[PDB]
Amino acid sequence: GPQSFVHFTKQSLALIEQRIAERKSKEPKPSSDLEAGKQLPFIYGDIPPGMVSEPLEDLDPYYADKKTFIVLNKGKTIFRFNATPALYMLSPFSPLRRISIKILVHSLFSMLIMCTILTNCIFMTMNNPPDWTKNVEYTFTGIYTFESLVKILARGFCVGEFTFLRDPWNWLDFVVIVFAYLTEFVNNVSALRTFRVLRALKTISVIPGLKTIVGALIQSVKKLSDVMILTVFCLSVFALIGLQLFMGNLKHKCFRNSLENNETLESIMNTLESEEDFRKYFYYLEGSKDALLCGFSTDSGQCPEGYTCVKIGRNPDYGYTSFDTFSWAFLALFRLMTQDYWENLYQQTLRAAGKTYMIFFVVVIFLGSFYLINLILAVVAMAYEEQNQANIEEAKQKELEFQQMLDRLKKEQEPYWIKFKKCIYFIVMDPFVDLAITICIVLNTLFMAMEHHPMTEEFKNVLAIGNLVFTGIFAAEMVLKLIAMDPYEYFQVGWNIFDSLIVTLSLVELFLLSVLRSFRLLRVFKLAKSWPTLNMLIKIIGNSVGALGNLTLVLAIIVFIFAVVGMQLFGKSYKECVCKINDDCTLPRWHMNDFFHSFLIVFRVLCGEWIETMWDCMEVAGQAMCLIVYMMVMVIGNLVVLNLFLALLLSSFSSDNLTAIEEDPDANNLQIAVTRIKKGINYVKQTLREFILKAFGKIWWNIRKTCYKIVEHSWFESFIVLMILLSSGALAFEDIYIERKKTIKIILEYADKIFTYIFILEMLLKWIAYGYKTYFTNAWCWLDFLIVDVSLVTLVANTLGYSDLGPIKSLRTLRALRPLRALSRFEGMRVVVNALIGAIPSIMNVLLVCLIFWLIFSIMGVNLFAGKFYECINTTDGSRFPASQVPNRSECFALMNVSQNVRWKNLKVNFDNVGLGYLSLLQVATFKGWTIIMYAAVDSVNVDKQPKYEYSLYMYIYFVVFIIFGSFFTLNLFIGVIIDNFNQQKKKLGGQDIFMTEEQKKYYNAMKKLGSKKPQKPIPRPGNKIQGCIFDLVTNQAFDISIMVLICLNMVTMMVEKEGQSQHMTEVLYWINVVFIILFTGECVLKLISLRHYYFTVGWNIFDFVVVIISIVGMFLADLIETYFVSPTLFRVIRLARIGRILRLVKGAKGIRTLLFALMMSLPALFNIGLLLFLVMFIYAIFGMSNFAYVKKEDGINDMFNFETFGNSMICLFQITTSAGWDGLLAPILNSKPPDCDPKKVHPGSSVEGDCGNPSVGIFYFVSYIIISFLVVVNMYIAVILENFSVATEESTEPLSEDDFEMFYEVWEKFDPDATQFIEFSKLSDFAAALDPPLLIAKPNKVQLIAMDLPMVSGDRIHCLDILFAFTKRVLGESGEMDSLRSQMEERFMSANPSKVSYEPITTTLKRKQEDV
Amino acid sequence: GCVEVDSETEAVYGMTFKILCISCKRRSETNAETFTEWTFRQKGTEEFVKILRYENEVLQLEEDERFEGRVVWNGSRGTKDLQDLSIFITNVTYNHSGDYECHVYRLLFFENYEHNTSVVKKIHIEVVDKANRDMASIVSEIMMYVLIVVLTIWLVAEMIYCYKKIAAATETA
Amino acid sequence: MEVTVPATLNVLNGSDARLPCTFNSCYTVNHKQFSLNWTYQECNNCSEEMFLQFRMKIINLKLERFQDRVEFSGNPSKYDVSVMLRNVQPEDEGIYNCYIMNPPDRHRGHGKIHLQVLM
Ligand SMILES: CC(C)CCC[C@@H](C)[C@H]1CC[C@H]2[C@@H]3CC=C4C[C@@H](OC(=O)CCC(=O)O)CC[C@]4(C)[C@H]3CC[C@]12C
Ligand SMILES: *[C@@H]1O[C@H](CO)[C@@H](O[C@@H]2O[C@H](CO)[C@@H](O)[C@H](O)[C@H]2NC(C)=O)[C@H](O)[C@H]1NC(C)=O
Ligand SMILES: *[C@@H]1O[C@H](CO)[C@@H](O)[C@H](O)[C@H]1NC(C)=O
Ligand SMILES: *[C@@H]1O[C@H](CO)[C@@H](O)[C@H](O)[C@H]1NC(C)=O
Ligand code: NA
Repeated sequence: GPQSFVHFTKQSLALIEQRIAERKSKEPKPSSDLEAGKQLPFIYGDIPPGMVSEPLEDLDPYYADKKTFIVLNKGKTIFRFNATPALYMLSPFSPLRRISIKILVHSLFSMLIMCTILTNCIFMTMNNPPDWTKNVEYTFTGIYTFESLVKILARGFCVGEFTFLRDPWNWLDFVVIVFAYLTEFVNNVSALRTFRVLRALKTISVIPGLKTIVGALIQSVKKLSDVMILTVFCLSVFALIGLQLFMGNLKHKCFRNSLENNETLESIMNTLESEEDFRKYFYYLEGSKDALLCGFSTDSGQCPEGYTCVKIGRNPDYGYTSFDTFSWAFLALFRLMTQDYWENLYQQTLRAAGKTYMIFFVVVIFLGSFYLINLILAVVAMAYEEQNQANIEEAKQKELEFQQMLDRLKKEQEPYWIKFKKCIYFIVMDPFVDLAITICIVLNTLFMAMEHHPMTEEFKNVLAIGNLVFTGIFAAEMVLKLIAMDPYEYFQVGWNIFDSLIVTLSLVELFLLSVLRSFRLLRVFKLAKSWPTLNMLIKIIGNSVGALGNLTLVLAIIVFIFAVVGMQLFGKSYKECVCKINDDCTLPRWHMNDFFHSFLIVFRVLCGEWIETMWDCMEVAGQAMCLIVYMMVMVIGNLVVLNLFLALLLSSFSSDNLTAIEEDPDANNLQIAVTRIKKGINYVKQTLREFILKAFGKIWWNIRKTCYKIVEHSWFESFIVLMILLSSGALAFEDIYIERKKTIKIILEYADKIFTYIFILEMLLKWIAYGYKTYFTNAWCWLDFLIVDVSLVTLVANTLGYSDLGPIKSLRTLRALRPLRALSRFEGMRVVVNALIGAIPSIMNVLLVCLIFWLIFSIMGVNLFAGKFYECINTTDGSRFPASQVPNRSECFALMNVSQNVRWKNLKVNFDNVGLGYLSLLQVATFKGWTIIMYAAVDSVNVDKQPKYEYSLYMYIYFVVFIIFGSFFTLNLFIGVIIDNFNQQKKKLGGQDIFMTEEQKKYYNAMKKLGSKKPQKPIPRPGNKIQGCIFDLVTNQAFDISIMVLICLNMVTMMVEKEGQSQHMTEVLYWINVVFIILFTGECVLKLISLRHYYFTVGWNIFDFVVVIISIVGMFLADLIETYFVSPTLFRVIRLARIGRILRLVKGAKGIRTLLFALMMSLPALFNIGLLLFLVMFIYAIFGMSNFAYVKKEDGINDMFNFETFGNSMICLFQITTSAGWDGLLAPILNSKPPDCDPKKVHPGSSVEGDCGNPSVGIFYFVSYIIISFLVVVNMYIAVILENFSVATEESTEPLSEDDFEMFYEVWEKFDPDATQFIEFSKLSDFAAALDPPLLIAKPNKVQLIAMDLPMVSGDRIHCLDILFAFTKRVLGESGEMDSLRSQMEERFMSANPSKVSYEPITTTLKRKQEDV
Repeated sequence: GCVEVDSETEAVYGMTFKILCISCKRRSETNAETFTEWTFRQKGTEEFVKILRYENEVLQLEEDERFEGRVVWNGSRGTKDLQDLSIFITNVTYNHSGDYECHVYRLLFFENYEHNTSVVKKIHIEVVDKANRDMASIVSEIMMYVLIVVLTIWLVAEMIYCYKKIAAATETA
Repeated sequence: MEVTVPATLNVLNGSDARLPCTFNSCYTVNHKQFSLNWTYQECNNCSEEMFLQFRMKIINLKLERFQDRVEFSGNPSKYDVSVMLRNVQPEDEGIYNCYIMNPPDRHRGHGKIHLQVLM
């Protein structure tokens, strides 16, 4: 125990040395407790005042023999050193070392160091340090030599065991020491200063608990190994597809047809440099740095008359966008997986290759962008869950051990002021004053939600007097409470303190910002005392800085270091190389020249936007650096972000909530008031009622039963499904080309009259068969009904000439809802709706808590920006005028008086009012259209004053703060509630998959068996002498390994191909590919001659034979297709068969085969959720087509991407299912007032007028779609995680045989020699010890045999089958097959023994034991 | 936006008719200056003669009897950028039967480049006493009526037989 | 613009003197816009005499004071604008200046060499 503490004197050194010598002449893990860097066990209690901070002897026995000395600080921190002389000089006893040690383990040592490091961090933020700073740099370089020397002197240097160079983080300190001095004495500056960001990492080694965190993040990476492999593989397979489909498509341009002066594409293409000159021979859209793309098919982009499409010149985006080489293709694929600016790319590939190629992008988004990311997330979550579990198990165990130690220790021991202040304690009332303050907070926030830009000075007066009246009443609450409850008693509660701080900040404002005006907005959080999901947001946030605070700090450090490294590396390149990235030779919006702009790129990368900034980095600083750095930030960073998100989720989800206390244990004063209200409103109404009282046919049933037969028949059901689908399909023909197809337009009007006839009849039949109740109580019937009702209204109005009254015309757009009849008929769609509607109630609450939080941000946006995004712009070049000239609205208008193309214009999406602020916040949260909103905010000056470049640069904080709280912590809350809900959905129904249908579950169950089978029989050998040798070669493992290396070589040969490659290179790659095929075919035949037929008994073997015939035919047919036929498109698509050869590497990989079986299990749920989504798109397409097809073509809306056709609507909808570009699609739908649109615009081919859009309808559309979209993809993720999580934690197998039962009977015949089928309970404990394993029960059996609860018949006898079944159940466990096998046993016994009278059970072995006791 | 719809080929004596000529520029953001010229060849006469020219917001009509006092401009208005070159006949005679050529002459203005282009649409017109109605409408109306009656009969037949069967079952019970 | 030259260049009378001058301009050297002027002043407060200039091509002004001893000895595309003074004479002692503009790079470069002629 404690009495063990003694000063290492030479004598104990000599007694350790003697022992080691004894061990040598003769010629274990230590207390994890004691293990250094740990608290000294309380078992030892306090240290003698002279033993602290002194070389003491080793406690732990393991080391007691080896040579060591431990030292403990005044905080009981254990520090282990080496008794061996430091560099063969200093001894523990030596005063010189005694001092080094004294400093090394003290707190003024490490605080000093924390300061030093943090101050150096502040100095690393400066981009052009002044000169009084080299002295400081010397001064910091020295606070570092000191500590390193102290460690070397005290722990010794490198030779021993616990010595300086043994610690892995001391290596970092050592490099910091050497890079500093060495480079200084030698004297790139940038390189030297980046070597200095390594000082920023000493923080991990100094702030406590930062290493455990960093080590745990290294544990999340090692488990991510097979997913990372699958990821690279899939990315490469898709890259090789895009390389083959698209090689050189992005190069296509529109080249002028008439050239003067005997000129050629060739000559012109050697003599051109500027974009001013490429704009004379090629076609460029105004404001575009790239030449416009074109194509050669009818579904590609078209060129203007006068130009012809041709492949020549650079690729788009400074040449970084392409499928020309494998390396660029791989970059486009990583990009598509991360969905970073992917719509730009999808749009460029469709324009240049055709609209058909969209299938390619669909597959990539579904496989790479969704599934691979899902796998990553799942693996990381599983890592974290196993980790938490280890923590707890070990933590609980340790706590138990400590409590046991405590228990063992216990065992060893064994006047006027008074009056009125009490009146104020009475005046404050739980039901009333507190409920009042609640009403006032809400009223105050609503009153502040009315500030808006076009506000009259009256409406402003009323707002400020109100803002004062509320202030005074919150402050009276403050003062009164403070005089009633004593001031010390008052600042005890944390809610009180927060309210007090708000009040004081409001009073300071009254004595006097614009931002200060909005802090009174946090009084809302005082509704968390009663509203329980607002209390969940508060706890997520609270944990971020409390129990996960260290991880949060590590995230902060990493962002900081990336920001400063980035700056030091590219910062000066951004200034020097600027004309390349900007024509006005001034810095772009995003750049790394200073610390702030640099932090901003990193944060944008965490948000998921990296490519557009990287293009620029690559242009000013080179490809290699940029790609190394931007990739490091994406990996490490997204990982720290994800681990934070998951830690928050898990914790706040199940760790924090434990129903420890009662629901509002101290009856929420709100609930007390509610009880008072129940008393009052009920009692008073009852008294008022009392006062009022004081004052005063087989044949019809037969038609019913017939209707039932029909409406319930499978042919009725199929007539109708067919009919819904045809009527839904007829709507897709109503596009802007309808007047070019006269016959189909007439066919469809008549088809519509019929469609309505049929559905009316169906409805009538259902009425007759079901009756008005079983029909009007059903929601699916209610939906059919309404559809047929709108249909009938349109029909009857139309046949009565009411076909153009405008309201009736808008009712016709409602036919887009006819495909909803499709939901009831298909189970897959019906079960997903059922799943989604169950979630609605929990979702509704997150949304209220989320709408409110987003409202504080909205009101602040308004206070900050309302009226300040108006600018004077020159319309022909679309550029803002300066502020030197035209700095005001008055001057903008004077300029209008002279120059025609001058407009004072406000952004469409803005913060003029709270409603608009909400739309702006949605764009910011989703990262779609946010850049522009931020620019208007950071250019802001004041109302009616011209914006100036980065005038309010630090308004970006507003946006970073919203992203963290409004997006990051809000999503966290949303996921945590969805997960407890979906989990509950499964529980009430027995755990069956919520998203999968009955028949589909039967298939699912059959597949879970596929991936589960046990080993098979060895393939019989061919007895023939030569065939047998062939067999032993093919069946060898070396053969398989060689086949696998050849597949890798084949993959390499495909990756070598590239645009512009010589004809000789083409020819060598063709012939190499011919030898691969002849090798893979002979592989086939050797296996096929040695394994014989047994070849086709293996599924992979059959994939392998289907790969050889797709390969052989592809080569021959592509040769045939390039010669006696011509079709470049066909040639490229049929050469894709070569991918078959490379897929066969999954037979080889055992961890991506298992991840891929996980995807196959999830396909039914996904097909079902995907059917829902497709049909949802189809509706939104029909609607887009009826409302948005004439709108002006600006921004996202253009000649290929628009809502003019059904095909064109689906393209746009697929793009926005991911949220990409939605803001570009809404912008033109917000033009409603001229000069934005023309109300009378004439459209050739139509009688429709105007190109305007309706903002109300538009906003609704896009927001509705993005929300439903998000919701259905949450479900895709649930489904996938469910699969991954079981796939990864599940195993199955069965182990029994017929000889076991024979053993049972052969042992039974020794105890029942007459074959009575019964034994005495006396003999059961000897019988069960005379069976062999697996049925064996070893002595002492009797406790296990009493726990099996066997039945007993007359005479304390037990039957043969009961003992067999109980022992079988013991080995197999409690599976569902045990009760079916049991049923068979009962049936087969009842058919063999008709004498029921001898089998009646009177007692059981447990019941009997209980009776005996 | 712009959709090229072919013209109707039948006009009735004594009424008005709108011959439709629509030519769309291959890309809408482009800027052009378009003019039109129309030539007409009457039935059984073998030469196309010029009947009108529209340019710079003004119709110039040729001295022909068969079209004097009877043609107005039904196409694009207010621009030099025409995509609709439709004409309108205010009083149809039998001398308007024949074939028409609509000639579109478009000058596109690009960056350092002007491209002069031309397009020709041909329209055939038959002049009749009364509006012969369309095959499509006729057959589609009849086809709707026949399909509906067939469905009704089928629904009745099945109702009849099943009703009889259930009555028989009730009697058996 | 960083321009690298020797501040002092000591050359024996009668030998050839290469006046080295390179410049670190990131933008590629466009011969249609690149500008180089080499001048000569006897002293810091004396008159400069331009003796070689690159406008579209190398223009050697053939100043009488140098006879035909000046040659270009650089490569603009490789960021080298050095000149050669053959068979140096004592009167060549003085200050030589390399002026450089590489549009669209904003900043003009200036190198200054003090040439001293040894016995
Ligand atoms: C005016 C003429 C031309 C048409 C009349 C149509 C009504 C007879 C239909 C339309 C709405 C139907 C009603 C819809 C709702 C109900 C409530 C339903 O009762 C319940 O659902 C109780 C549910 C519960 O207690 O939880 C009984 C059938 C009833 C009256 C239906 C009876 C038949 C109604 C009245
Ligand atoms: C908007 O900016 C203009 C700057 O031109 C302010 O204007 C005045 O400009 C006229 C003509 O240049 C002068 O006669 C006045 O002397 C200027 N004012 C001053 C104070 O010198 C104009 O005042 C600004 N708008 C507002 C509302 O202040
Ligand atoms: C072809 O180019 C030459 C330029 O050397 C020119 O003299 C000649 O007129 C050109 N021919 C034609 C037909 O334009
Ligand atoms: C039609 O042409 C005939 C000459 O063939 C002429 O007499 C008659 O007036 C014309 N009718 C009209 C309506 O122009
Ligand atoms: Na980006």
